[PDB]
Amino acid sequence: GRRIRVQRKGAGSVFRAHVARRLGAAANDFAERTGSVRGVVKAILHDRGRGAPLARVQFPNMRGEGRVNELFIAPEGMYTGQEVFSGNKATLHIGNILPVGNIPEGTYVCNVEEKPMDRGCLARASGTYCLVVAHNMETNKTRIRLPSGQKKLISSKARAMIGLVAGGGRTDKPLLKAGNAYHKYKAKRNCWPVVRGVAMNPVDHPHGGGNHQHIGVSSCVPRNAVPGQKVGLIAARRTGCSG
Amino acid sequence: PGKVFNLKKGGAVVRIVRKTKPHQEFVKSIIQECTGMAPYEMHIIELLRMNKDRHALRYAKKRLGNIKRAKAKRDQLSVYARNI
Amino acid sequence: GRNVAFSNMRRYKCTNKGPNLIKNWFNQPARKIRRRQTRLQKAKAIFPCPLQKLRPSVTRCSQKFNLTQRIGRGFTLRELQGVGLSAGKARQIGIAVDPRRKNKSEESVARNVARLKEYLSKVTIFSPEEIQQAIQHQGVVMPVVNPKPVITTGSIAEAKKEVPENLFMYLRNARTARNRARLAKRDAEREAAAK
Amino acid sequence: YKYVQELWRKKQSEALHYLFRLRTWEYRQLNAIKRCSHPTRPEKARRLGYKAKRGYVVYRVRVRRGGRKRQCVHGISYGKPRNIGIVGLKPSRSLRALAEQKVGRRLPSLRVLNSYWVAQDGSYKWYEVILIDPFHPWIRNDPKINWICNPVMKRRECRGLTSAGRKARGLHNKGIGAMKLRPSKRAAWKRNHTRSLRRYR
Amino acid sequence: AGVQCTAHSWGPGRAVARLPRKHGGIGAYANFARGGHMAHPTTVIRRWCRKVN
RNA sequence: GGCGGGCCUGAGGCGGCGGGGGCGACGGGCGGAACUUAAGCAUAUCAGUACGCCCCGGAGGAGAAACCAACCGGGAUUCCCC
RNA sequence: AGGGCCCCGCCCGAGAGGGUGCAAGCCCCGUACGGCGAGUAGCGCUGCUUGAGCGUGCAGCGCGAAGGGAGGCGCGGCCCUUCCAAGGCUAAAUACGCCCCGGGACCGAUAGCGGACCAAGUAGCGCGAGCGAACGGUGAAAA
RNA sequence: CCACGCGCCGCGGCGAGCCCGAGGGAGCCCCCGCGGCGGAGCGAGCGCGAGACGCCCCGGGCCCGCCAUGCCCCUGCGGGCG
RNA sequence: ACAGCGUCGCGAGGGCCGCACCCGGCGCUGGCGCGACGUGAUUUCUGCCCAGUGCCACGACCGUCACCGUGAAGCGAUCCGC
Repeated sequence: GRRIRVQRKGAGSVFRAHVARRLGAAANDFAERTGSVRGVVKAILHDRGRGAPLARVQFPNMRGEGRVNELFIAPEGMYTGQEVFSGNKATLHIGNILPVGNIPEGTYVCNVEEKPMDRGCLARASGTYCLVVAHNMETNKTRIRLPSGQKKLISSKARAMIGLVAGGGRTDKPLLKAGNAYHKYKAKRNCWPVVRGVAMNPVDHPHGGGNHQHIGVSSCVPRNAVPGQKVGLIAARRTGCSG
Repeated sequence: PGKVFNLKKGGAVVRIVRKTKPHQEFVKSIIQECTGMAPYEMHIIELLRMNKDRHALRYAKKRLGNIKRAKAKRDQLSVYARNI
Repeated sequence: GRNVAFSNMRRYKCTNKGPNLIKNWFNQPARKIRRRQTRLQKAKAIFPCPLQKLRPSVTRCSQKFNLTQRIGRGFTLRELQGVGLSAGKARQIGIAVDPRRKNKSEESVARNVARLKEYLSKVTIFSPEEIQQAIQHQGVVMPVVNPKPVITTGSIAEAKKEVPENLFMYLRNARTARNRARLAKRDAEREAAAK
Repeated sequence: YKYVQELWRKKQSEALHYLFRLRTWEYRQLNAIKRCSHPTRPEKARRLGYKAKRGYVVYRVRVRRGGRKRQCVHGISYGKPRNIGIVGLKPSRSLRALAEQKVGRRLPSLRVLNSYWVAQDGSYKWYEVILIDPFHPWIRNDPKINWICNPVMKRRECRGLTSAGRKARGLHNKGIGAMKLRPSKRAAWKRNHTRSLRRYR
Repeated sequence: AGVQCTAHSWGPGRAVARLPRKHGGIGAYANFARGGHMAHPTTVIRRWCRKVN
């Protein structure tokens, strides 16, 4: 037999991310730890692959000279020229970044750092928001409702933008034609078209081929399966469409 | 058999020719008060003090190597538990 | 096939590849000529001196050959006291010295002490014409000859006091003694358990 | 140094365990092949054959503590069933030898003498090698060590002619059990497995 | 002798005889073929020396 | 607080002096097959072989006993005959 | 064209050979002949190896001595015989190509090296790693 | 075809012997030259250890071991004789 | 193949692959996301069955099932246990 498609995808050859012409990547300094750093939203631009609009904002170079440009997935409501403020004393508005503990209960968040000064981690996708819900002053950990709905505990000094990311409703649009997928996947990595494994001859895929094209033994594959064995639904608690 | 059987062996006369270096012991005592005991040994000295010596000849053979060198480790260690 | 005793040969290894394990002796005449010239050049380097050196007389090792004598590595320091010489002096007079060798018998020291005495008597030491006409020893110095055996013509009656009558029984009694006594411990031990 | 040989014999002692705890920590936060200003253990250096003469350099090489993993790709050895092993093979040569070979490659100009042991951590062992500069006038004009500048002794450690080599080849064992490895492991087999075909036969 | 050639048999269905054939299709490495290794080569191992008592 | 003086670890640069690569052999250290043989085939066998890798030298390796033996004993190594 | 025959001789410490226009000791070159000892040993558990078998040598990890090793069946107790591991050096006798020299009861151009040829690892062929041929003779003199 | 084991058969030398072993000899086809193998078996081993006959062959008879058995004994789980 | 339709894992101290190791891809990504699967635009729908075989449990520890550890023993290997 041969290494299946998932196995080859590890190499990074022909399956790498097409990150060219991308705008770029989207620090708790002392001045922003003590207070708040003012900024202006110079422009909002379209990144390749990322559905959400990014934004370039410039803040004074606290280090000593110049204006330092930043790139931030932008929340819905941004205006070029917006007085974005990031810091502990930043007021509650869309675009501002303040430590999650400061955020009042329920205020939507985006770009929540998992740990303090992680420079961005959760809720950065199109039209995805988080919900600040419970603050415990003891360990200073505020539960946020992650987009998936699973609730995690985020340290109070971890910060995030206020609002929900723009691009909201991007998926609720039927693509209609194969071409519109080709051109979404051209921007992203080479994963489309996807050939089914029932289609492949027995040598290439474990589902394989037989005189009648079936998946053979149950699709469910155990969590402890070897890298070639994990081809069907993995660790499936339940299968089937239900209620 | 490991020798040929000669009822008389010895038509020829045979040869009759066949220590601690105590200064080193003085080197050892100076090191012993600077270093202390070994942690395996401290367990053997405790085992001798509270629970027999059969266990403290088994724990020796296991933590060291052979019985001859273990029975020795018992003697050197025995002095500390019994003396106090 | 038929009644062939089984071949004990070993199947040929690395025949056409790897290590060259076939070493035909086509140089046997050539090597003998090469060794002769080299030996002759060594002899010339010290014309008075012998090419080889006096070696100790040693009993051949193991019971099968332990009644004859062969030449060995060197004379022991105790055997050097017999000629009254130190190890370094012995090298000067052509005596090889095995300081490791231990005589293992007082009798061993004496055959060796005699051999050492002869070398010291035979040798002549020079520190011009005499060196030119000295004539060096050719061959191993004093090669030890094991004598052929003899018959000693002793007396029958005197020898009969030495051996017990029915000699076979005496030899057998001590041959089986370890086993016969062992049975006695097993036998006595069996009796002790009951009565 | 007798009072320094005995002090070390008690390595498990707290005194030297504190020292070792700091020494393993520093070697860890330091490079692989580091040149040592002095032999970290002088007595062991002198026993192996280190004098403080110009032309004698000490270098410490860290080796990974571990069991061998074969180079077979994708984890599979495509031969007969006996050969199918990849994760549990154990090195042929002692880590000591490995440290010397790594130091010898890093400095090919210098010659390797013997190596001592300096410290150990569950992840890596640190053996300290003693190397000699074969060209310094002092070394060439010193009767005792002149044998290192003989060109037969080039790359002692690549040809396993050191002590670690003499332990792996098993040369250290003498007598019954080494009879079949003395001329060399390979040569002894060669001499035994040869058809002489003597001419007069 | 004759072994200093790379010849592998062409195989049936090519019409030509199946003997080791060099890349050219030229016969090679056969006791008969031109330039082939002799069927059993002469070797020094022969005992040129008999023995007499 | 700062600023020199040694000791000690570490930097740059110069001077001299070495290293590298080449040999279809022999010699050392390695990593290491499989066809083959077992009339099949798994241990075995080929074979501590090819091949890969790194090393010297005119030789190399080895070598002065933590040796053999059990005797009316030998006594570093290597090579030969058996 | 004799280095052929036929009569006769000469030299040999040289009658090995090669050349010369036919078979040459004596036609030429030659040849014989001259001269100037501690993270160790051990032990346990694995792998690797050996003929070494309750283990030949090795290694990983754990654990680690002081009088300690060996004696070819283990394990304890008692002796004996023999040696000092955990540091080094050291000629000799041994091996062997390229390279040069001699001899072959060797092959004599489909043979013998792939390659006896004025230009063979060449002409060529293959992207490449690589593969790899064929081809000697006029005569005494080009007359 | 050639080497190398092994089984026979013929022949040559020598015969309770026999042997160009490796080597060494101003030595190469000449001299000198050890193991080996045979001369005794049998038993797992401790061990024990062959004679009585005959052209030859074949059989018979006994003798040596290994395996039981009886008896007698001396230097006794040992020796002898059946 | 495809648009659509479902199923499934996963909150980064994480999923899933590379990979002798050193460690790399998705990821210049973050659940409107990355992967793994089926089915194959719409219109209309999608019955019943968990026996078996898969899978899943901040579902427990019933029994069985290792190395270490630890008990009892034996001089000591070792063995019985827990």
